[PDB]
Amino acid sequence: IVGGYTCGANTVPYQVSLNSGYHFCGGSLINSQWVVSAAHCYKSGIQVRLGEDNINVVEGNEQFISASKSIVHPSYNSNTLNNDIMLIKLKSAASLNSRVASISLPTSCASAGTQCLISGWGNTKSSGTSYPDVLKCLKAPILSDSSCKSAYPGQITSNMFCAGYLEGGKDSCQGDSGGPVVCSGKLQGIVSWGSGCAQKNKPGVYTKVCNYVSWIKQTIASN
Ligand SMILES: COC(=O)C[C@H](CCc1ccc(C(=N)N)cc1)c1cccc(C(=N)N)c1
Repeated sequence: IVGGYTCGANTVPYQVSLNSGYHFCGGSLINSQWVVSAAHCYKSGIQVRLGEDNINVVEGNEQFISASKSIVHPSYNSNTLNNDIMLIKLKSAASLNSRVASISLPTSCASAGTQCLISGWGNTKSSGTSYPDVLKCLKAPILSDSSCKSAYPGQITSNMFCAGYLEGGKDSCQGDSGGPVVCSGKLQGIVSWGSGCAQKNKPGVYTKVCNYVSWIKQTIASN
């Protein structure tokens, strides 16, 4: 997260870190046994880490649970990043409390101008590199699809939205991938892609979760 603030330990209780020996992507706990992330975060040997603040220090609230299966969206295209979404089932159900809670799926899509909270442990610089140990947060509005398409000619599909600031300076980044965009108490987006980070006229592009709610509900009902 470039240009954000320190969340505060366990203030974003649905945030997960995906670990394969190290943090490589974020994710969102949507129920006691399922996490949503970006399909571009797929790999084997994922351990889901819940209840994290400092991902390098065991501080007491963590639950480390291995994934039993992962399901990449049937129509995911890695070249265009269309349908960039994936479900991960936990080997055991998490224990849900105040510090570890699920986030609700949307009943409807969010409108341009809606304020959102994006979080993750990704890079905090646009040109340089510096990875935080603790969780970073950013409030950012959903942009109009017109401005989104103007910024990224020929690249924005119906399964994508932009959020952030056209002036730059504030954005998600590498390492934040797969993580939550929560608006109005609902998971509306997944950190997906962008040109660089926090560059002028290049906002963050996010998987449009409201388009996938049926697929998500149907998949977890049979798996
Ligand atoms: C699918 O992945 C991507 O699009 C990658 C890309 C980051 C590439 C990058 C890597 C390192 C650095 C740096 N060290 N300063 C900067 C940019 C990316 C990933 C997630 C969000 C955003 C976003 N703009 N919201 C951008």
